[PDB]
Amino acid sequence: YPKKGLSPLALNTMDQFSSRLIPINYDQLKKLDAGKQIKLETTQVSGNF
Amino acid sequence: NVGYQNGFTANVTTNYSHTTDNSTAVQDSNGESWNTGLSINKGESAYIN
Repeated sequence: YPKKGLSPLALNTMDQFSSRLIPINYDQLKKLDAGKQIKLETTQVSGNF
Repeated sequence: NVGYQNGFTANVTTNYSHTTDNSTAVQDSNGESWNTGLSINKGESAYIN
């Protein structure tokens, strides 16, 4: 959506419309500090043709 | 202060004030006192006949 050579988007920018940030406690922070990694995962999109 | 309420909120308040004061007081007092006491002189301390 930002084409190749443009700047990326952002998430949960603080404005009139926004949402609360995503929190981590200590043990999940240590799990990220180990060799596990974060999955982005899409449920369902909505478009047109 | 900052906070989250339908998005970001921030407020910065300054404040100053000036008060004055004056007062009186009246204090009475009353009292009594007693005292007793002796004396003696060792050497020529009693007469006889």
